[PDB]
Amino acid sequence: LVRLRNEYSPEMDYYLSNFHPYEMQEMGESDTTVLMSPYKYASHYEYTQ
Amino acid sequence: MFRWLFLYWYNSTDTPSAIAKVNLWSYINLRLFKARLSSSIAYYILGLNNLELKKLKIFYKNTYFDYIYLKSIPCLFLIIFFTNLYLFL
Amino acid sequence: SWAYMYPWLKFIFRKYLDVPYYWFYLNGRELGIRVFFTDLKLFFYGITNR
Amino acid sequence: MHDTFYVVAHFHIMLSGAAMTGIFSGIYYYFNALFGVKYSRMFGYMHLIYYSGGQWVAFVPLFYLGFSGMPRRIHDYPVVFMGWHSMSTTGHFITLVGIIFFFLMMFDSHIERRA
Amino acid sequence: DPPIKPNNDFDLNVPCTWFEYEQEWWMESCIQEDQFNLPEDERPYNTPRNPHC
Amino acid sequence: YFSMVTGLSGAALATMIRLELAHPGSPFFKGDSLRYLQVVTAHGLIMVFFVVVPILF
Amino acid sequence: MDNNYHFWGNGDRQDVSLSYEDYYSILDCLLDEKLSPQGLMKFKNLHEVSMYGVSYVPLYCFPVAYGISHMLTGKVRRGHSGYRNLFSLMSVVLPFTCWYAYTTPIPRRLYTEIICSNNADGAYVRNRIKQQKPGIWRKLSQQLYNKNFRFPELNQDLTATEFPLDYVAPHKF
Amino acid sequence: GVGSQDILILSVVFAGISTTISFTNLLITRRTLAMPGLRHRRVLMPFVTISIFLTLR
Amino acid sequence: LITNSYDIVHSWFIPGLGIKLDCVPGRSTHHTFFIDNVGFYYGQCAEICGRYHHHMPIRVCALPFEHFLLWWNTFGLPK
Amino acid sequence: GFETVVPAPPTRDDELRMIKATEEQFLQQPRYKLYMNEAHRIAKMNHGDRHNNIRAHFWSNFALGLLITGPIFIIPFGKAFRNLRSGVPYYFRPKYVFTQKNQYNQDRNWGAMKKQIPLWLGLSTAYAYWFTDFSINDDEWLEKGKVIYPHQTIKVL
Amino acid sequence: MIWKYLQRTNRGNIIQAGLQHRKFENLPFKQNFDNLTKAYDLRMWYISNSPHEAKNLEYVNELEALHNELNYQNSRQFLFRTVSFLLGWALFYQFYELPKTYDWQDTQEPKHQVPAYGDLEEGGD
Amino acid sequence: MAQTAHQNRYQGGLCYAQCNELFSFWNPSIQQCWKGCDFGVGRVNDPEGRIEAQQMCKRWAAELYWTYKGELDTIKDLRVHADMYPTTPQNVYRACLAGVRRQKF
Amino acid sequence: YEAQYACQDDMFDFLMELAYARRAADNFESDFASHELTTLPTFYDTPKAAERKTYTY
Amino acid sequence: EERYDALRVQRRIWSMRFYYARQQCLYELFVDHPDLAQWTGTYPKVDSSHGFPFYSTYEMYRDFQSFAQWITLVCGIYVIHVIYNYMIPYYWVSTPLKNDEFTRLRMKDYIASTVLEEVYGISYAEWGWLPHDFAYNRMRGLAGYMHPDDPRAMCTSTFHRKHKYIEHEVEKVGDYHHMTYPK
Ligand SMILES: [Cu+2]
Ligand SMILES: [Cu+2]
Ligand SMILES: [Mg+2]
Ligand SMILES: [Zn+2]
Repeated sequence: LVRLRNEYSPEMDYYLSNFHPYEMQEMGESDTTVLMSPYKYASHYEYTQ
Repeated sequence: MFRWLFLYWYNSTDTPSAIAKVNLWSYINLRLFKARLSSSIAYYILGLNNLELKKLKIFYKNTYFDYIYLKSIPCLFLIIFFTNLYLFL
Repeated sequence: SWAYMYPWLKFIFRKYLDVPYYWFYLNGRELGIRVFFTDLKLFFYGITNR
Repeated sequence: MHDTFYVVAHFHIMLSGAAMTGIFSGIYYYFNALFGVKYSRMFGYMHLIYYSGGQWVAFVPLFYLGFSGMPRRIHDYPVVFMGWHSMSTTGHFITLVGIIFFFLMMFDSHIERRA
Repeated sequence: DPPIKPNNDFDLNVPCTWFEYEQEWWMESCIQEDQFNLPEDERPYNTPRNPHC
Repeated sequence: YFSMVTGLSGAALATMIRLELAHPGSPFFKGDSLRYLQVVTAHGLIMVFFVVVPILF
Repeated sequence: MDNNYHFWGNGDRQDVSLSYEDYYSILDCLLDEKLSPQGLMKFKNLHEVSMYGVSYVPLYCFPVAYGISHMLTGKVRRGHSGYRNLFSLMSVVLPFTCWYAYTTPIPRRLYTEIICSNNADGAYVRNRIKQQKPGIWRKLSQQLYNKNFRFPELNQDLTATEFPLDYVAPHKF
Repeated sequence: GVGSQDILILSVVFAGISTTISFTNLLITRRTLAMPGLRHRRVLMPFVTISIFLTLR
Repeated sequence: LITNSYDIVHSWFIPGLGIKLDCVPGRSTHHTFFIDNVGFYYGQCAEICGRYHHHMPIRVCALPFEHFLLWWNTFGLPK
Repeated sequence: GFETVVPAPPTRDDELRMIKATEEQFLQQPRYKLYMNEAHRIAKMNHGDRHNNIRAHFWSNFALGLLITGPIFIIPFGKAFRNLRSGVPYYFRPKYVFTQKNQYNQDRNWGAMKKQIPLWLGLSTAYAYWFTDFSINDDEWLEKGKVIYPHQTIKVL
Repeated sequence: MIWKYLQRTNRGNIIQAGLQHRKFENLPFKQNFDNLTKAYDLRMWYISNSPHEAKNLEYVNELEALHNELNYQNSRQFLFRTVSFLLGWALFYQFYELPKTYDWQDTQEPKHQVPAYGDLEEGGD
Repeated sequence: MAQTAHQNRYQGGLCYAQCNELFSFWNPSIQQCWKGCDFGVGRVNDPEGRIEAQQMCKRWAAELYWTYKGELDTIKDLRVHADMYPTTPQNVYRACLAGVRRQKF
Repeated sequence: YEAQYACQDDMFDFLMELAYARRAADNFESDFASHELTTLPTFYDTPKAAERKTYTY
Repeated sequence: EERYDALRVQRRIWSMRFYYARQQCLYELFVDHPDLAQWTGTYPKVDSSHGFPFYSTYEMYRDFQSFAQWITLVCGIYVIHVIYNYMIPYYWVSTPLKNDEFTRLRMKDYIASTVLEEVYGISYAEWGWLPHDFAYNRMRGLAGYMHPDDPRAMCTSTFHRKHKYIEHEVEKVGDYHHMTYPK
């Protein structure tokens, strides 16, 4: 169990490769509520204008 | 810009420690975009000293229609010949 | 709001529903795609005449 | 056997007996998770014995009546059924006694107050 | 904080060495409890060698 | 606990059903067939939808 | 031209042209008891050809409706992203293009055989359209007279001793 | 007649609404808030939970 | 047997013959009926119908054709 | 709609000749043609033969159509994917998947193929339906559904 | 013979297309949709085929700005075209003489309007 | 084929095959035709056996449906077609006779 | 007698009410029938109906 | 011999060409479209033998992953058989027909009413009918299937048969005193 701390030590940067990069698609504000297509739903993110 | 994870993680100087020493976290330096594989099969065998990276590439993806049409002429002529042969016999 | 227009939907597809199996030999006709292309040409002719 | 007490016996054995016995199995299996104390064995054994016996005694005579042509939703029936019906009712009351023991054990589980 | 069930990458697995020799043990021992074995006094021995081996 | 109360309710309805069927001649409802049918319907509905379904789900 | 000129559901330019709306309205004013078994056969063949045709017409009009709906949104193609506006405008415009198509007469051999046949079935159909569908017969009579058809039921009949039953639109004698 | 039967019909409507709420809540709880290793593996969960999710579907 | 019902669904249920015919409104259901013995069978209604669902009894007497003909000429023909 | 003279019921010799004709016609059915014994069977078989004939022609034309639709339509159509309407050469516009178009003209060639293969097949199908002839099987009045019996096909003795 | 113009593929179908210089010579003195689209296409093609990262990132910023400006131009186009379409629709149906002479048989059911089975719907025999 | 002699139509032989070929596959007349094949087993070749088989067909038709004494003796046309269904004793008789005609040996 | 056999007396009474309603007005079905114009063609719909049948001893 | 070896090698070559083209497609799908790869049941296909885990990996969604397949196939075949002859043919005739209406209705009904199982229901009647019960049910069946216009009586094994174990009433198959009675 590695108890990560709220710091910028080189020890924390050692575990930089054990995390998926954070997806930016859901960040910000969305101009589309949800896709009405059943084939591409809950897997694809909403498009933006 | 990285293609291989072992090159990406070998010696990285844009780590949070250094970037916090400067405290300027640019958007273009997101780790979501830093590394991306080649979409061509690449597996590992055991070489003479260490792991050897072997790439399995089978077919190209940039084929245009003229190649498909020229490679189909014998098949179309075979279809025509077989149908006419069936009609005659 | 488009819901109460279903009688047209039945009017189009029920006629497809009442087509028997081909090898029952009631008429021995399968005229789907033939009519598709023939009516494409016929609509070209009709629009040009109009 | 349609719309007769054979169907009633079938689905009552299934639903009442099996489903409620499995529910009680889960209740005793998760007694510490649900109540924070361990259950008492005496009234639990009494609950098990009486509930199971009541289920059998109450729903086997219903099979007997279903084989003899007893419709489902009639409150009056031919005289030749009463015998088994009485036995069936007896079984139900046995079941009820088991239910009592169930609640008793819960009370008995909080006098005990063990980890 | 959610609990975790860690998935292991197949490429990063290691050969089983935590008492690996016991995975089938129970199964075999359930089959050999009701098995009668021929004593070595009765098992034929020094049989002729296979010509090609 | 709500399911305990509803299960007691269903057990009471089943007790009414079994007391009407203890012997012929309608000893419980005394000739009122409609009340018996209401009791049977209520027993089935609250045992299925308001005892077992609440408990489990 | 085509290798299937024999087909009853086919036609050339100078065949009798009836729109689908006209065809259905004409069907609404006829009785099967008054038709010979040959006329019933013509009507049944026309029925199957026309059911396939009415099924297919929206498919014919879809490219034009798609283009018009795209041009109404603007000069930006937001594929998979402007689908909502595109298909609202489509559900509006495709009915209009289908209106233009379904009100457009199309020629057919069955159309020219049902109307212009010289037997009793043709006369029955012509008179039934003449009386129960005066406007449809007005258009159809103009078309038939323009195509060198000479029937008593036509409004443009110079050999008749009875006055026409409708307004005779101007035409070249 | 108007009475108990209408009570039963409208109570069944209400029970349908309650079941809708329940299955929506629990199905979305599984489909969204599952732990990182138990998102799709039916077998890993205890059998009562697999049964509950199947019955909710 | 052409089974039908005036108002609601009933069930002509003969346990001795092991048969049950559902009398459904608006449904003229045709059933074949064969009794291979001389027998007086009682029966009931096996579909919930109301107040007298319990007291809706049935009596069917299958007789040899001579006795059936005697009943038919004596009690059936005079209407 | 007149009527023909009804012959008297056949004698034993005529019945035997009819049986011989029926069995001889039965022997002629190929084992790979699975038509059951029925009144319309022969008629169906005839229909099937004609249908198969048409099928062959169609496919030939279809193949021919592909050839004729190769250089005449689809390749000149693919000449339209070289540049955009703004004059800038073709570049990849991704919908959802940001595929890496690393190869030379992967984006342009793939888009051209996506809009050309359906066009190729559609034009070939149109050519096949336009140029093949269905006249042999077409029956406007449905007069070819009449029952033909095996003994009527073959004359014996 | 036949292979010369049937098998010998044309040069243009193989190599990458070059820039059409005719379409960038005489440009209108406007920041209109055409010019903005031309700039956007130029920068997108460049960043799709350029090994130089500084120019690529400059073009990325300029492409975001052009995306915003083209969104504004498209909003104007959408407003004008759709308002014109709605007004034309309303005016057409204002001047169009709607056919109200359709058959009304569908609304009439004489067996149901006056129940033909009267006094027999309730069980009586 | 509850009224015929064989468990399945394939045991009937060539006569049952000809009966199947005589009528459309949904026509119940085939079974009656099959009964003809049963009546003319050892009788078709005998000159009086054929008459006996025809009489057997007449009796069979009279037993299946109510018939009148002259009704089966005044039939104008004994020929059958594919859509001839055994709705009348005349049709039953015609199907049975057609089955008798097709019984070689 | 066939119609009486196929129908119960209730449905027979309904159909007799319809028959009275249609016989008072003398409504022959051929006066209104047009659905044959919107029915698919069949081999049985040939103009020469008498010659479609093949007769064989 | 050598030709057989060449055929075997060619078959292996074809199989492996298909396999490796498919594997290239699957690897590209996993790298570029991770959610569709998971939905289709594709394993994480990136070789991480160098020790650095992949930046976008996922848990296997093995929805499809013997008896279940067999029983689903049997039920689906039964349902397709039912819809083939019971549902769809219901819509063929919906209006009164001028020509051969009874013929067309008979066709629709025959392709639905008469099923194959019925023949077996009497072809192996000894599996529950004793000799005397078989004789009585034989006379009963001959009476009940007396009506000629019944396509279900056709395609049903004959009642003019002796009991396989022993036959008491019937001495010969076709020695009767009445045509429509087995005695
Ligand atoms: Cu009752
Ligand atoms: Cu009742
Ligand atoms: Mg019931
Ligand atoms: Zn996806």
